[PDB]
Amino acid sequence: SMSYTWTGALITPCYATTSRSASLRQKKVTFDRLQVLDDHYRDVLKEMKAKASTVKAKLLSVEEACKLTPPHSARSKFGYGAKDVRNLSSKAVNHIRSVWKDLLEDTETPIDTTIMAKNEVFCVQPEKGGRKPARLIVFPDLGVRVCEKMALYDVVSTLPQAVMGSSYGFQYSPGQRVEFLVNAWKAKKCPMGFAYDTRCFDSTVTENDIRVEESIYQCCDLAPEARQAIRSLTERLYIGGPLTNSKGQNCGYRRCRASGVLTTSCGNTLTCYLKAAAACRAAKLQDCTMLVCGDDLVVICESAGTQEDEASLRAFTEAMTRYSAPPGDPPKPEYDLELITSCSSNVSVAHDASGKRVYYLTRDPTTPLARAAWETARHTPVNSWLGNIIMYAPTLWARMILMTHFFSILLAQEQLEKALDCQIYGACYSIEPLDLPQIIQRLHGLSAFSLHSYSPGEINRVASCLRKLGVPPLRVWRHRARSVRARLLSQGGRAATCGKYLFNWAVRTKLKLTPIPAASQLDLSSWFVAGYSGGDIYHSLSRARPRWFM
Ligand SMILES: O=C(O)/C=C/c1ccc(NC(=O)C2(NC(=O)c3ccc4c(C5CCCCC5)c5n(c4c3)CC(=O)Nc3ccccc3-5)CCCC2)cc1
Repeated sequence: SMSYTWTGALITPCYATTSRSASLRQKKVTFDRLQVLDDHYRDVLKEMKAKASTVKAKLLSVEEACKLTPPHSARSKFGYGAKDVRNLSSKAVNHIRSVWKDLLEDTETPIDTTIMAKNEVFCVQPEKGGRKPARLIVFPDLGVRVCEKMALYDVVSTLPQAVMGSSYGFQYSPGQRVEFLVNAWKAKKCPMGFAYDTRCFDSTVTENDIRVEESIYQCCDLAPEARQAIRSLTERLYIGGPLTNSKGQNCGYRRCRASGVLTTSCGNTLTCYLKAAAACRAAKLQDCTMLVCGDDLVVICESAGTQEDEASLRAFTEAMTRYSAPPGDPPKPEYDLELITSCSSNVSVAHDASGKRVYYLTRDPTTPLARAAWETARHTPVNSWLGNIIMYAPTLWARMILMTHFFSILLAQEQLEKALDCQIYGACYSIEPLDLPQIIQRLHGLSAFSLHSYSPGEINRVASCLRKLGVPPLRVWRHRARSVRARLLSQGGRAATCGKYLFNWAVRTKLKLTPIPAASQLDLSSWFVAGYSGGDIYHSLSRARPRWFM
């Protein structure tokens, strides 16, 4: 069937990509899907189902589901918003209950969704190709979004790791992911790797793909109500349904993956993994290691020679294509792990304070920097700068520019202690900038505060990137950080820990850094469990057993 059908009603709103370029995107993501399954696909599917059988998932309470709702979550069309839900307002609660009862009783009626153009901020690039048409966001009403959590949050948290094991991308902290890739690359006698990119993955996702995904969730130990909810949600929401613009007008219909549902990450990860595992077999790739993050895929296998490797890669692509997962740019085999780019990241290595090698993830800074510039300019609700600080803590750019710029701003506005909302693997997080050292130590380790000996290639990328954006050079940043550090130190408590640890790089005479004792009390049990992009999940950072001297 067609991924989408349209009435012609415009996608209305509520550089930053806008609702103007929405029509250009619509044309790309709209097509009939052709899918042919085989025994390899069927086999891998049964192996996945067997691992799912071991999962037991629990039904979440209305209360449990509510607390998971982000405070700025899109308001319901039934007269309540995120605040009411979180507060367990009698109105919100009663509607949620009715929504639930309706999933338990109605098994066929399509549930309405809202289509919107995501206003993501990207850099002004006049050189290469074209100014990217805006990504689409499809989502049900807040009450449905709450019911999704009751029935499937435990499934989407537990099941992907049970099924995929170490191949599951979102189970890893940045350091863990790096360690996984390095060990896998080292594990091969003669390693070869590649990244496989799918052209509009969400659109290539068929209704059968969605039915197979439910067939996996149905292997869990579920409460009969959870079981029904999943059945009804698959039929009425996940396989497709009508599209409505922000102005209440009917836009058309969907028969592919909805980008803003709880099952988007999980479902996409499962689907991609299924197809890829099957395609590996079709291409006869030897000793495969996969790493899957939604639609993003990386394969590290044993090389069989440059000509053979290129051939098996075409084989893989042909199978993926038959399964309805064709590529954007066709895959290229790499024989350096640093050379594999996935989720825009790439492996780099630096040295610690004692000279030991340290692998870390990096990326080109152009987009994180431009988005940060947009954010300093206009008060955005959710802050990419803080997420990039967390994710790319060991990187040269995050330390020298992001940390320096934003810490001086919080000093100026006397707002170090004020919590901010940022993103980690699709989930929304409330984080106090004063907790950044503890968070960093727990996701990257002490070395993150004392990395040096950066590669000439990374230094140059950073240097160039600064030049093209009109950002002062790295020496200017060292001067500024020396001051930011001085001010943070003269404030004690967490502020001085930010000074000492985050800005140890800016001082010629480096301090010996010992572990932060309060870092152990940080509960990050919900942090690197799973991916929830479009999932509408919120976690406020909490601290189990606080000592007085802190
Ligand atoms: O010695 C040498 O050889 C050179 C020295 C030198 C060169 C330039 C300066 N710049 C400044 O002082 C000012 N800008 C900045 O001190 C500045 C800081 C961060 C900036 C950022 C981002 C960096 C990441 C965090 C968010 C802010 C951008 N731009 C920045 C400019 C340049 C800018 O204006 N906008 C953009 C646009 C896109 C991307 C980045 C930027 C402040 C007053 C006058 C302009 C200072 C010294």
